[PDB]
Amino acid sequence: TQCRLKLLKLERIKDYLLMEEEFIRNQEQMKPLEEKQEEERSKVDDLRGTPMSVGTLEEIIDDNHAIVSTSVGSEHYVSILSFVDKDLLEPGCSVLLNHKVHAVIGVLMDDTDPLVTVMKVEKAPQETYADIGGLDNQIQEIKESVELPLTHPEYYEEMGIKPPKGVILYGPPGTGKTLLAKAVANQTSATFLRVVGSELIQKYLGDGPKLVRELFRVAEEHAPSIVFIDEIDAIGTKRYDSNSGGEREIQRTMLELLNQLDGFDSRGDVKVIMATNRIETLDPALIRPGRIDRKIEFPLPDEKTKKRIFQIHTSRMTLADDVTLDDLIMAKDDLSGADIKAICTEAGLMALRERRMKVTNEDFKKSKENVLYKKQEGTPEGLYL
Amino acid sequence: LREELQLLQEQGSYVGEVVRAMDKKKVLVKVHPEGKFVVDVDKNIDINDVTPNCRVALRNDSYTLHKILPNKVDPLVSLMMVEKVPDSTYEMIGGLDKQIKEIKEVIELPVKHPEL
Amino acid sequence: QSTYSRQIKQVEDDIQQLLKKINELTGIKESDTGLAPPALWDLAADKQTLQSEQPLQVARCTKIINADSEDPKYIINVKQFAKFVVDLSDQVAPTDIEEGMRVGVDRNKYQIHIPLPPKIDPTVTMMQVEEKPDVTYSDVGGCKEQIEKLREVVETPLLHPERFVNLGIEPPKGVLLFGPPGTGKTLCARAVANRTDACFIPVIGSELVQKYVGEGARMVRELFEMARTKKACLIFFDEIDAIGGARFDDGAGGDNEVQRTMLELINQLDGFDPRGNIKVLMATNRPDTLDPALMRPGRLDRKIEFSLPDLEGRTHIFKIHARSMSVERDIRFELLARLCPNSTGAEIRSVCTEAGMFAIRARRKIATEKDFLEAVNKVIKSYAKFSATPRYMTYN
Repeated sequence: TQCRLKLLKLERIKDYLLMEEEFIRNQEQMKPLEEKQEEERSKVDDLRGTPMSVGTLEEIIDDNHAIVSTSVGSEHYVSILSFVDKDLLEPGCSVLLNHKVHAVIGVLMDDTDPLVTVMKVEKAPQETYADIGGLDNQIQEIKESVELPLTHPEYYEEMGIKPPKGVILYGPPGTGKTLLAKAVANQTSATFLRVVGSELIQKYLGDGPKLVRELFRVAEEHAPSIVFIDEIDAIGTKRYDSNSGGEREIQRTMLELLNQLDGFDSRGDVKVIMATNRIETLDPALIRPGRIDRKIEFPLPDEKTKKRIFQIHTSRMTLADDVTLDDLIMAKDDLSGADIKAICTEAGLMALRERRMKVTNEDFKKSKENVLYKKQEGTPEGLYL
Repeated sequence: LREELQLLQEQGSYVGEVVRAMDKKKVLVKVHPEGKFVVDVDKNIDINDVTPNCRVALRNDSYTLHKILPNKVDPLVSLMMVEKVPDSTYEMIGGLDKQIKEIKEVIELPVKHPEL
Repeated sequence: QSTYSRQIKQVEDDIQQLLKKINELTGIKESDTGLAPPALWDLAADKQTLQSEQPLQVARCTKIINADSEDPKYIINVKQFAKFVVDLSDQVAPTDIEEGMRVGVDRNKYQIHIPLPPKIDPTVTMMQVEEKPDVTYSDVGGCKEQIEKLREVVETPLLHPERFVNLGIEPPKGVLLFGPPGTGKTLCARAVANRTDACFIPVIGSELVQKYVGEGARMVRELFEMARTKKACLIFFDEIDAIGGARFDDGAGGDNEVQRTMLELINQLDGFDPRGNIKVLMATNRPDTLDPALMRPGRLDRKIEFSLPDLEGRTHIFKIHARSMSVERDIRFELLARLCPNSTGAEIRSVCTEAGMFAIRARRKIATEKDFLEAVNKVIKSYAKFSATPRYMTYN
C-alpha cells in the first residue's frame, strides 16, 4: 500500500527534473538539442506572429495534412509546418492557425462554447442528505443500483453482467423525487449534470441529436457521473407542433439517447436517474428493461413520514411555539412530500403581505388551503371514499 | 498638419471586442463582421489593464491594440434596447389597483431583496 | 521514505513552474512540437512551407477544362460553394486531378499541389463509430437459433466469395432486422461482425441527418460508396427511424428531410448495378414505416424478425448469461426465464442483472435462492407491463 506510493512517485520525480535538466544543459554542451531546439521555438513563434486565425480541427489525415475549418469563412486542407506535430491536435480541441498562410502553428486554445455550459450544472442544495425523513427504503434501492458499482466497478463488470445502471423514479409526483437525486449525488460524490428532456427538441434542425451526444460525452469525461434527467416525460407526452424541426426532430432525438446510453457504444460509469411523472405516460421506445435494472414505485406518503420532514423545515424556519406542525399534517390526507415544502415556502411569503417578518400559526392555516387545492384537493375525494 | 497625413494614411483599422484575455500574453478578440483571432498584446493595452467584453480598437494587418473604448458590449445590452421597456406607470393602468398588489409580492419582492 | 513523501506534494508545483520549458520541448500550450514525429518529418516538411502548398483550401473539382494564358487549369467549386479557375503547381501531372474528384487549391495562389482524398466529408457519422464492439458474448445467449440464421446470409460471402461463384449462387444482399426496442437487433449484428472478422462500421442515421435538407443526403451517398469500394465490408445501420421513417406530407408539416435521406440509402444498397458482395444490414424500429423499394429481394432477400426472442431463446439467454456469472446452480435458470412474460431479450437479461446485483451486494462467490426470487417476482409484475413491447407490438 505505502510501498506503492513510492513507485508512482518514482516516475514523476524523473519527469520534472529531466525536462528541466535537458533543456538548459543540452543547448550548452556539444550539438544534441542545440540548434534544432532553438529552431522549433523560433520558427513557430515567428510564423504565428500577429494575427492568428482560430480554426477547429475537424479531422486529421495520414499524409502530414489535416482538414481544419477556419473561422474566416474558408476551410483548409493545411500542410504541416516544420516542427509541429499532427498527432497532438485532439478532435475535442480547436487548433490555432497562422492566418497569412494556413498551416497549424499550434494549440494555445482549446476554445469553449455555450453548448458545454448546458450539460455542466453545479449543485450546492439547501436540502440535501438527512433533510429528508421517512420513505427510508426508497433511498436504499437507489444506492444499490447507482452508488455501489460506480464506486467499485471492479466486481460488477468482472462477474459477467454489464453494471446495473440507474433507477426510474415514478409514482405519485411530489414525493421528493428531485431532492433524492441531488442528495444521493453528494454522498457518492458524482459529478451532477442536469438537463431537461424538453430542451433537447428545439427550433434548430439537426442540432437535436448532436446535443444528446454531447450530454453523454461530457458525462463520461467527468468520470464518476450521474446524469439526472429532469422531466424526460415531456418528449413523449407532447408532439409540440411549434418546432420547425417537426415530428422528424422528435424521432431522431429519441433514438440518439438510446445509442449514447449503451447501444453499440456501451459507455460505462454513466448512470441515468430518470425523473418522470409516471412511466405509463412515458414513450415506449425509451422505456424498456435491461438499460435500467431497477424501477422504484413510491407509495402515497403517510402521516407518519410527513412528521420527520417537517421537523427539518421547522429547524430551517423562524423558531416559535406558534409553529404548529401536527395540526397541518393531520388534516391533510395520504399525499406527497412536496406539500410539506409548499406549506413552509408559502407561509414566509404570506408574512410579507402583512408587513411582518414573523411566520406564525395564522400564515400556516391560510397556506394549508391553497396547497391542498392546488395539489390534488380532498373535497372531490371524500364522496368516492 | 504635415505629420497628420502620415498618421492618417494607414493600412486601415478594425473594431473587435475581447472575448477572453489569456495568461499567455495573447488576447482573444472577435472582430465584428469576420471570425475570431488570437493576437499578441500591444504596449498600450494588455491583459492586466483589460477586462473581457470591453470593446477594443485594432490597427489593421497586425491587429495590435490602440485605445480601449470605455463602453462594454454584450448581445444582451442591445436586446434590452430593441424590445423596449414600456412607459406606462401602474397609475395609468389603474383600476387594476387590486392586481398591482397581487403581482408585486411574487415577482418584485424576491428580486429586490432575496435576503429577507 | 519521509523524503520521498515530500516529493509527492512538490511535483505538482514543480511541473507548473517548469511549464513554459515543458511546452516547447514535449508539446501542447506555447510552441507545440512533439519532438518525436515532426522532427523526423522535418526534411520533407520544408518543401511544403517554401511553396504556396499552405494554404491548400478545401475543394472538389467540377470539371478539368484546360485553357490558355496559364495552360494547366481546372474548374473547381469549393465546399463553401463558389468556383475559382486555378492552376497546376508542378508536382503532379494533369492526370492526377480528375473530374468529380476531391482536390486541394491554394487561397493565396490558387493551384494544385496534391489532390485531396475523395469522399470523407462526414466527420459527424465517424463520431459514433467504434469498430468491432460487443458487451461480451455470454449476454447474447451464445448460439441461439436467431444467431445461426443471421450467419448464413451475413458471414459467409465476406469470408469466402469463392464458395459462392463455385456453386453458382447469386450472392445475397439485405437482411432487415426488426422488433421493438430491446430485442437485440444490434447485439446479434455485433456478434456476427466479430466472427466474420470483416471491417465493421456501425453508424446511427441520426448524425447522417444534419443541418438542412440535402446535406445529410450527401453524407449517406458518400459513405455508402466508400464502403462498397472497400472489399469485405460489413455495415450495420443502427436504429433507423431517423433515415427510415414514413413517406408522406400533408402540407402542414412534412417528412421530407427524413425521406430524402431514407430514399438515398435504399437506392444505394444493390444499386442500379447488379450487386456487389459487400453486405448491408438495416435495423428498423417499426415494420410499419417501410416502403416497397426497400422490401424487394436483392435489396432484402429474406426478412428476419428478431422480435421477442423465441421459445428456445428465452432459456438460452439466461443459462449462457448465468454460466459467466457466479450464481447458485440448484435453481433452474429456465424456470426464471419461463416466468418472464412475453419476454423481450432485454427483459430476460434484466432478471440476471437484478439477481446478480443482490449476490454482489452480499459479496458471495455464488448467489442464493432469495436473490433470484425477489428479482423474478419483481420482473414479472412491473417490468413486463412497462416494456417496449405491449405498445409497439399491437401497432406493428
